[PDB]
Amino acid sequence: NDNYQNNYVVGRGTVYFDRFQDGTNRKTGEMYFGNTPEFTINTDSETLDHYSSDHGMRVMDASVLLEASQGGTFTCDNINADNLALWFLGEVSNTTQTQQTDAKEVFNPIMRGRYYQLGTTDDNPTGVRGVTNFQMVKADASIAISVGSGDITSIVGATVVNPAGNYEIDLEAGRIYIEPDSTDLSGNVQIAVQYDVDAQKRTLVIGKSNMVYGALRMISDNPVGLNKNYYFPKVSIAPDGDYALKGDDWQVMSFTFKAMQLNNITQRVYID
Amino acid sequence: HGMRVMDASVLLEASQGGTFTCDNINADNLALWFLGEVSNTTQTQQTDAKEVFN
Amino acid sequence: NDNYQNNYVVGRGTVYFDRFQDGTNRKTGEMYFGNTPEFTINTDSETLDHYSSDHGMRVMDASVLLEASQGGTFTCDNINADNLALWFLGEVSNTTQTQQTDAKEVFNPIMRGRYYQLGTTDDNPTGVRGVTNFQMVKADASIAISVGSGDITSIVGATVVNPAGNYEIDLEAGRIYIEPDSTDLSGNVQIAVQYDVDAQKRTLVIGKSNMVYGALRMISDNPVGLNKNYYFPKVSIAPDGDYALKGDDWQVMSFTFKAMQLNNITQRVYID
Amino acid sequence: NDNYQNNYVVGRGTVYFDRFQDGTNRKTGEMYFGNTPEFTINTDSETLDHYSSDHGMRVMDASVLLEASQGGTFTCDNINADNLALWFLGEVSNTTQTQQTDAKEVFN
Amino acid sequence: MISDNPVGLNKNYYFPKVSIAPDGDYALKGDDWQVMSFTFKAMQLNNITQRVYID
Amino acid sequence: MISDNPVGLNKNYYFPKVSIAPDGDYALKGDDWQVMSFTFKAMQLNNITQRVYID
Amino acid sequence: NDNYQNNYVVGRGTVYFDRFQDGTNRKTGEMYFGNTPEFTINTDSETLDHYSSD
Repeated sequence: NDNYQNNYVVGRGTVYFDRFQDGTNRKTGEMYFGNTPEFTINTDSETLDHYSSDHGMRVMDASVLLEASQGGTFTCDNINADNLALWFLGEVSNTTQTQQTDAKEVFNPIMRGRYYQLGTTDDNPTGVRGVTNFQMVKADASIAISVGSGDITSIVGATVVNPAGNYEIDLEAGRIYIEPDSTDLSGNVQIAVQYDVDAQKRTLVIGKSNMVYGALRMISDNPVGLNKNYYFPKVSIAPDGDYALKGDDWQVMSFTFKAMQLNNITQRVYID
Repeated sequence: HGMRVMDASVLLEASQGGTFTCDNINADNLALWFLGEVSNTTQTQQTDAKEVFN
Repeated sequence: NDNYQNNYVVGRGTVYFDRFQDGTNRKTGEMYFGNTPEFTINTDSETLDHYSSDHGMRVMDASVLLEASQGGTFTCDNINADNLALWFLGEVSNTTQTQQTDAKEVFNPIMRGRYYQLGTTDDNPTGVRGVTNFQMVKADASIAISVGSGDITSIVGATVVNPAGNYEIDLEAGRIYIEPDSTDLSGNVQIAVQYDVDAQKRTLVIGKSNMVYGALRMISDNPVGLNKNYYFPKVSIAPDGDYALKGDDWQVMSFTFKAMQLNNITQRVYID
Repeated sequence: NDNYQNNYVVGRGTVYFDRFQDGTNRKTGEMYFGNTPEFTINTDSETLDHYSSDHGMRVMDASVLLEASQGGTFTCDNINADNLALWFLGEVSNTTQTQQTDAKEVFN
Repeated sequence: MISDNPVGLNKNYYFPKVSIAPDGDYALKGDDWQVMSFTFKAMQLNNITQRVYID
Repeated sequence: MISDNPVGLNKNYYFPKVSIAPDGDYALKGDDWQVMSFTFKAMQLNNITQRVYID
Repeated sequence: NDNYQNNYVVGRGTVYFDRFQDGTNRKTGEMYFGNTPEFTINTDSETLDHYSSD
């Protein structure tokens, strides 16, 4: 016997991650998640045994371990554009928009009392932010309108719509709200518009569907225990659970992973 | 070599979806919840409408 | 943007129901349930999609809705003879009993300390209520007794039983309780009785097994919101859950339904 | 419309039971359980419908009720020799023992 | 979902094609206020535009 | 078979001569609802009109 | 290559039949069966080939 000294620990540490290039195993640089409120490591280990058939009832002659899937789940509270690329399995795209003038667009079916987004194209699919000079005219819905060139006040069947009591626009997002009580836009009426687009740098997170491989690392600085840090040479980050946007608590993103093996030499988990 | 060594893995599907509630109850949201359609009609002003309950 | 005004609502309203005649679709008149403490409408909607097999892994090319079963459950607190006909899947029977005299009945096996019901016939199967003049005699159980006519004090093997210390009768229900310590009725002893039946109108709820079709309607008068009322042209009322008779809370009857479709024109749900 | 009067109820009552003779349907006398603290009646009713196959997706053309099993559970607090015959599925036997002397027995 | 967050750097979501379906139950009478639980499932519009666009 | 398909571009079939024969069994009593399984075999009416016409 | 649009289908339809008079080929009027829960079309096609012997 002896007077023994245990190693109690409270876990506090940062979690790092570096993606691999697509279809290869080259690093790209470890990113910083943020404050991860939990970081668990679980193991599902099924076995396989053989009960002997020479004496006794169900005597275990030999057993062996089939698999031991090293994995775990974690959440994170820092929400930037970079972690949403991992949760939505997508990629950050830092683009701009072209400063164009006289951008013309048609809305053929119209119910009044409905929002409308200006400029849903293939270049900027989520919309156009920044509108300088807005003008629109109305027409009957049974007439097909060709706005291939020229102004819209000069085309046939056009009637200029007053800006008061008929619609309402904000210029920081380019959103048209047709009024629910607008006598000029009642009936079966279509609308052709024009607007001017500014130029600013904007960020999209285009959420495709591909599994993201990479290495995981938790450097820990424990406040009461002898600290130690973990390293996973290859995991596969997948989204887990739900991502509740609105509520009372603060928004967390629950992740999960599954530690694979990089090659025939380097193994799955390295505790330093 | 080995017992259950993961040589390669891949993602079959990733179903992006979600649920939400709403508290504003008008005639327009009930068309979405009941999978139906709003019908704004009238009734004909008729007189001497006769009906039997057997 | 705008200053928007929501439509908040607290639901309070009455629930109506009219049965159909058996094997047809004719109405009979909407009954009033009572205060229904809850009335829910749920929808189980399974879908069917087809993942594309030309590019990508599990890309949804097209999806469609197989079924959308409009249905719901509700409870009710008003317990009369009319709602028990719906919960027990039966039918209210408003009958009478025939005012007869000298009604004679035999009880061949007798354990003492047991209740006995007078007049379990095919006309009034639950019993006979209202007894005027009760007399009974005892005999040995090995002797078959024929009480086809005449009084019972004059038949063979008869011994008149004293009313004190041997049995006990209430006349409002016609129930015989043989005393647990009665020396006159100990052993293997049978009993033949006589009694007189009064005449009063009585109500039974004969609980058969048939599905009850009908239309459902909830006219609502909401105390804080813009009210609106529902109408189901054909549902099928079925009993749901349990009906706890004794306890602390007040007795509720949980129902359920499943909105069918009346014909090829009228659909399943009409919100006004 | 009207001023309606509901029928609210708190359930308190006694529960009676009379056995049948074995293999027959003859009564024997209703016994008294005691204070039964609960007495519920539940119904498990599965149905059978036929979705039409001429127009639409899963349009209920006709439905019908297969079974409606009327049943229930209850407890009881009075424990005598008579209710234990029902719970243990047995039978009360009121016997005696023979007054004998010099009863000899071995425990090996 | 255009969001105007009271404490964080706000951002808005866009789904090019979903399929709104009713979910859960719609309790009419009770104590709390009536809510309608919906659900959706983000499909893909064509071979170019993908399922989710965070701006 | 005139078809009115709920999700696809509908089309209808026409067989100028078949021979209806009973097939399988016709279970009278049971749990499911009684169905009658038929079968046929598309013959040819003459030397001009063929066996199957999809419109 | 292109952005192709398939033709997916769920089959729902009615099945009609008109008898012939006995020993002839004259029509008599198409009857309505009812809801037919399935309607399959199968083809048994045996072939005949000749393996070369040169």
